[PDB]
Amino acid sequence: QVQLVQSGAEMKKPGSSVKVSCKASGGSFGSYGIDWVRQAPGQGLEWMGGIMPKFDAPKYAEKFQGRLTITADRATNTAYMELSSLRFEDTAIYYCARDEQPFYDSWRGLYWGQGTLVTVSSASTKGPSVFPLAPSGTAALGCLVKDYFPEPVTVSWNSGALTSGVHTFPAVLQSSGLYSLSSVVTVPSSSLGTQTYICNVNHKPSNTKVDKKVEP
Amino acid sequence: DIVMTQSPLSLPVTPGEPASISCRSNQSLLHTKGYKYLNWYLQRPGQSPQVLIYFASNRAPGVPDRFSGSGSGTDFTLKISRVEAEDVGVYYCMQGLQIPFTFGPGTKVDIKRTVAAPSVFIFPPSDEQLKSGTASVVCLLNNFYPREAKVQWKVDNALQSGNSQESVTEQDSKDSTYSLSSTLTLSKADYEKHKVYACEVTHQGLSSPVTKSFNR
Amino acid sequence: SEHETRLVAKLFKDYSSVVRPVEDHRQVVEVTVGLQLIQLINVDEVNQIVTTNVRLKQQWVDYNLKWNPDDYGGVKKIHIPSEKIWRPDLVLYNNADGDFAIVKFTKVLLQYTGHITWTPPAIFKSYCEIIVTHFPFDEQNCSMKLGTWTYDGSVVAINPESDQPDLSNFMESGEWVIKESRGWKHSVTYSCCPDTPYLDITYHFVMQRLPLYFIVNVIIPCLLFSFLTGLVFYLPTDSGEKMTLSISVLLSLTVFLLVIVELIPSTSSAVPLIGKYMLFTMVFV
Amino acid sequence: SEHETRLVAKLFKDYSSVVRPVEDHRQVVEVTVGLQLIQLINVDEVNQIVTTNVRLKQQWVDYNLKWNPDDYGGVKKIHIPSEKIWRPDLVLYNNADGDFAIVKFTKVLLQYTGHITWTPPAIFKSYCEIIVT
Amino acid sequence: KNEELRLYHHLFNNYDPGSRPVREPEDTVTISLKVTLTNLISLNEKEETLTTSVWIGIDWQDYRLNYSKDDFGGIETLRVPSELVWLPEIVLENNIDGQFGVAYDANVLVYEGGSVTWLPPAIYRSVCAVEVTYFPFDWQNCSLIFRSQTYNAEEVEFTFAVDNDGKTINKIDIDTEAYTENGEWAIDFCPGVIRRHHGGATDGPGETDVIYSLIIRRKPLFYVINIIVPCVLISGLVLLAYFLPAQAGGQKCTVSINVLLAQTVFLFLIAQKIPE
Amino acid sequence: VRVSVGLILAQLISLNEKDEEMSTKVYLDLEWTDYRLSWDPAEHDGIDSLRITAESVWLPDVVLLNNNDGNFDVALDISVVVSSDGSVRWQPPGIYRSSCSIQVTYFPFDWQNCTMVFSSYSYDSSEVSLQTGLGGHQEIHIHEGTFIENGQWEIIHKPSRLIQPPGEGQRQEVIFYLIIRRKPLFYLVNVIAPCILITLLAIFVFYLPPDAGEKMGLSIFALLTLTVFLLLLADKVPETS
Ligand SMILES: *[C@@H]1O[C@H](CO)[C@@H](O[C@@H]2O[C@H](CO)[C@@H](O[C@@H]3O[C@H](CO[C@H]4O[C@H](CO)[C@@H](O)[C@H](O)[C@@H]4O)[C@@H](O)[C@H](O[C@H]4O[C@H](CO)[C@@H](O)[C@H](O)[C@@H]4O)[C@@H]3O)[C@H](O)[C@H]2NC(C)=O)[C@H](O)[C@H]1NC(C)=O
Ligand SMILES: *[C@@H]1O[C@H](CO)[C@@H](O[C@@H]2O[C@H](CO)[C@@H](O[C@@H]3O[C@H](CO)[C@@H](O)[C@H](O)[C@@H]3O)[C@H](O)[C@H]2NC(C)=O)[C@H](O)[C@H]1NC(C)=O
Ligand SMILES: *[C@@H]1O[C@H](CO)[C@@H](O)[C@H](O)[C@H]1NC(C)=O
Ligand SMILES: *[C@@H]1O[C@H](CO)[C@@H](O)[C@H](O)[C@H]1NC(C)=O
Repeated sequence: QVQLVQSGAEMKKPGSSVKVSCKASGGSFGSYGIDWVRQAPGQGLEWMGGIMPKFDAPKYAEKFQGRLTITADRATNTAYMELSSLRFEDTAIYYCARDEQPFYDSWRGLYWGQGTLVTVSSASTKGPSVFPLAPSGTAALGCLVKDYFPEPVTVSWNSGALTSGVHTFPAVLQSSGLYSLSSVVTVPSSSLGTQTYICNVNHKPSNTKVDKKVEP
Repeated sequence: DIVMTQSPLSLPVTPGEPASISCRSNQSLLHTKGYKYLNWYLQRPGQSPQVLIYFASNRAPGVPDRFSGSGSGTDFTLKISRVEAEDVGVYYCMQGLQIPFTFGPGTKVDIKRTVAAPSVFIFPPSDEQLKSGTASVVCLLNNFYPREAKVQWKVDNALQSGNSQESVTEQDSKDSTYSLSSTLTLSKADYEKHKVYACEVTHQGLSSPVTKSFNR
Repeated sequence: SEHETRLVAKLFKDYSSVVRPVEDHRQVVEVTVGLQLIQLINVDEVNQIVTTNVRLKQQWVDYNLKWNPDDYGGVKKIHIPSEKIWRPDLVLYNNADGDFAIVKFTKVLLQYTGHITWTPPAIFKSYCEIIVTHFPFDEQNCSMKLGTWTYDGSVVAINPESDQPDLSNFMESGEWVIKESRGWKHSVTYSCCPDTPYLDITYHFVMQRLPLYFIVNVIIPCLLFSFLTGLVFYLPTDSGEKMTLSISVLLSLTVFLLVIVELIPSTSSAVPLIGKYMLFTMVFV
Repeated sequence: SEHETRLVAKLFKDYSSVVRPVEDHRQVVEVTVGLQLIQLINVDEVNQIVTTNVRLKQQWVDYNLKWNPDDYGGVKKIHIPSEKIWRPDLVLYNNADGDFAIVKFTKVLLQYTGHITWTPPAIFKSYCEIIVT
Repeated sequence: KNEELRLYHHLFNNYDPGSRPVREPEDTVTISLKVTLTNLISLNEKEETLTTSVWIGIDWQDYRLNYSKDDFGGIETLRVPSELVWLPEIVLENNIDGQFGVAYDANVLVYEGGSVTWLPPAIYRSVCAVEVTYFPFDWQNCSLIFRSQTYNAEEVEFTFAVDNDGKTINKIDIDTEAYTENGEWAIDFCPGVIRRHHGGATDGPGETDVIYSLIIRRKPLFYVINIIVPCVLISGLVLLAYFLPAQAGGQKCTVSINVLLAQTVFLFLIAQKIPE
Repeated sequence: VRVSVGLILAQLISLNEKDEEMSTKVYLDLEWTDYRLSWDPAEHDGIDSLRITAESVWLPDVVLLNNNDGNFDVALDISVVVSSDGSVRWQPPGIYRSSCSIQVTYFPFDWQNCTMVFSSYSYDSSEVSLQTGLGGHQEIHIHEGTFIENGQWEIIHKPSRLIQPPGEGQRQEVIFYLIIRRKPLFYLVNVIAPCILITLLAIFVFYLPPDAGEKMGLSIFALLTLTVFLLLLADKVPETS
């Protein structure tokens, strides 16, 4: 089966340049039939550019002119994009969509890559700060993960023994560029006095092992 | 740019009965040769987008026979013969006639289920939380359906703006209900100027909005 | 063999070499064209025809000639006759008196992905303007225009394999040195047919003649006759052999004209440098 | 157009080009041979070979290639490839170094009566004794 | 499914390339003929042969191969091998080497509405009787005669093609940007005429052909530099014999008879170039 | 697939110096095994071999890579000889015109190094492997009785070597080398000896008395004869520079 494999995720800063590849296997691709489509967090798909036989040259959107360069290499069965002068709003998952036999004046994108997250942020790596959210006939409680960077954060309860009722909310980006999420679980109110509840926050990039005690 | 719009913005479905999506353009997409350049794409949760119908009537290779498409110069329709549990995701329509090519806002799809009212849980700011120089008020909506729900933070009948945040869980396969938390970000100076904070929960199926508060 | 036999039988059960090998008729067949120059057989200055021995490498994808190697014992590539499949009809637009298209139908290398590689041989007899102004010190830029005769750019697209022709297997020539070579793609669209561009790839070769043969065989005897021409003025009149020497130098030059016409090309595009020197020597005598 | 197709299908359903085209095998096939001289290309006095461009008109009747024009939309004549039909094997007996027989197999004009007319082109190189006296 | 394959099967499943595209036998097939000359290679005086590189523009209607683009996904053109369709079998009647047909059997372009286009390239070696009288300061009138080798005028007839402006192209078409003039010959005129003959009742079936008359002018520079000027000077040298003394050392008969010998050498030289 | 390539030289037709091509009539000697064409002679009335038309069986597309005239294939396909064990022997005749770079420095007292490169045109080295034919005897086979000896060229060496690819598309070659020496008697008789005689006359001019009034005539007619011999040589010498 034909597979498209894109490059790895990249961490960048404003003003820098990111080059994302899109390597194909199981099929043969040409100089055309390449389109790049990004998806910002909590937003729809957006066409960036591509190459068609009609023009015999890449065509970009008005937003990306002067910053974006799209190329396709027939010999090695791979395509690249190069977006320069990165901004904060350029944070998104970038996809490559390709067809083995290109349409003359349009595009379809039968084969898609797995997507690569490019995160533009001026902030530095920083661990989380776990504060408790004590409950005010079922009681719900959790612990708020706040001011951490970069992604991801895995949150577990009772050293992973408790899985029922575990809601891992999507991380949300603040104006400062630092992420925040909250993990919650709903339990009977009578269970507060008999069973202990503890959330374990783990941060893979920093190898942080934090256990914050929770009490009413 | 050609503006593309879709309706409905959210479509609940049950497996075993058909479904339909619609897309509309502000310009006729008819080509001189007699075919309409309108493609439909499906992005399942967590996966890359997948093309379903290209040129508004043609089923792409590897697509199940359920997905069918048709349309006119300006109005287009996507129909499903019998929805399966795997057909859940965000459906995008895209015109491929005029550069820049534009995707639609996207139509959301989810499994329909019996309407359950939202279970509301609120967390006030801890007295220890202010010690760090920040304050977060979290109010929780647990196991509600449909996804459409509005929350606004009112302090002494004063509406807030630019100081609220939102987060929603993806549709859990088993329970088939959503969960939501709203986070209020304030400076410590703004916290002491007011006393009582409450968030509104709205739902068309409720006789009236449910407002919850705590004693400060 | 049994796996490949079964695979070939499956592939060519309902194959059609008439239509383009595309999933959809609105798709374009991209053909990567690469010319390899093996030998420069001859340059005809009179008829303005350059003869070359070339390999015209062509690569394209056939949608219907696809298979999974796991279903056929791991066969990932095969060789099949080229006459059984659809091929692009590349034609030498500047063909003078040779073959316009490919006539040696060698086998194509077919990959499991549908990728075809066809590298037939050809003898290109191409027509190029031969400027004889500086002959035998003349430089000749001769091109080979290649394109799909019956398919336009909207249904079949052609691109060069590389910016330059492949001269890796080029045999050294005893009369010409290839100073420069380059392959340029061109697209021409007419107002009558604005949606159907017509494409071509023109390979041009800048060649410099090696003039040692003509220097030794033509220029040196002419120099000797020119030197002998003035010696009659050192020969006294009383010898009674002035006219013998002069008229016999003329006779030698007249006999050498036979060698001149035998060696140099005979064309009226311009007066060659060697022709100018011949005429100067004759007027001198 | 369809009448010609049906006629050609009918005629060559059980036709054999190897057998002489007669009702009865003891009959003699009558062929009318006519030579049209187009050009005298060259006379080679050394090798004694005259090369000429000619048209070798041949006419004969095929018994099995007959039809009624009324049953085929008034079609009274058609054009058939010469390879599909029996032909006389005319050979230039005194050929010097050219082709002995016809190689350009043009189409034949076939009438409903069975009369076949075949006028192929040829280049005859013949051996001519040259008297240089 | 490729729509080209469906269109091909629809048109050609029931189709006879041996039958003319006429609804009735007595209808005539009209052929629009254009002849484009790419290169004039040579004119062999000894063999009296003209070698040219051309491609023939042939257009005609075929009601059997008529289709609508709307029914077949918007296809306006279909390329198929020429062996699958009926052809008028245009040949060069006045070829000298026995080569009647075209050099490369290119695909025919089948347009909607039954229009069929065939544009094959060809190398032709044609007879051209060389008028030797003013050689090398001579012009020739070489002819290219085209006709159907099979069909008579009542069966197939010819018309000249029309450009986009609508005027009739009654001549040889030459692309100026791509044309490289022959080193020895300049093409001055190239009219085309459609002739009809043998059309009388006594004659029987009528016949037709198209004749293109290439008027070509020789450029005599090579003969002027290499042959004529030296020969003229050597033939003028004999006048110098009148000024030499009539004595032993005069060498009067030396200059005259050696000029004759040089003229004989020039005769040998000229015998290799002139027609025979 | 192991293919053994040999060569038999039936005639060295010529070596054209103007065109830089060597014309040879040869019989190839191709041997390979095809497992599909195996049978038991005991089960087929003791038939131990078959003669089958070449086009009916798989052939390796072994061609003369360095041909000058554009002809890659053999002159006649003939028939193969198939053994009961699947061995296939095919000796097709061939008229070939291979490119030979002429070393013109010592012409006509020269020897040439004209090669015949034989290889599969399509199959790569991982599909069809070539080896020199023998039955080692790494040479062009010449039958002394029936060999048409050339009147201008004497064969000094006639080896054959297998060339491996450098270092996929990689292809082996089997090159048959013909090192041939010209026999220059024609040029000695027709060019060298007249030149020597004319040179002796040019020497003896200086013994002619000035009072005779005949030095210029003799010397310049010697030069004219030399020009005539230059005209003689123009048809024979190579055109390279
Ligand atoms: C021997 O003969 C050959 C052909 O007969 C000559 O080839 C020409 O070579 C020149 C370069 O030296 C070519 O010019 C270059 O063409 C490129 C491609 O142009 C095509 O594509 C564009 C669209 O991308 C079309 O608009 C155009 O019409 C063509 O279809 C250009 O990309 C090159 O651009 C360069 O020059 C321009 C102008 O100066 C600059 O603005 C660019 O930045 C860049 O520097 C360039 O124009 C030419 O096309 C060739 N002709 C052919 C027919 O092949 C050889 O030069 C000649 N050798 C000799 C005499 O030495
Ligand atoms: C070049 O050759 C062609 C072909 O020979 C010349 O055209 C032909 O010219 C002759 C006249 O010399 C035409 O014959 C005339 O025909 C009419 C018919 O009505 C008749 O009334 C006249 O008495 C005469 O016989 C001939 O038809 C014509 N062929 C054509 C038109 O194709 C052409 O003139 C030559 N060009 C030159 C020498 O400039
Ligand atoms: C659709 O999008 C905007 C609407 O203002 C405009 O750019 C475009 O022209 C619109 N379509 C029309 C009017 O054709
Ligand atoms: C081809 O068919 C169409 C549709 O019936 C018709 O309009 C058209 O005139 C036809 N063309 C010919 C050549 O008959």
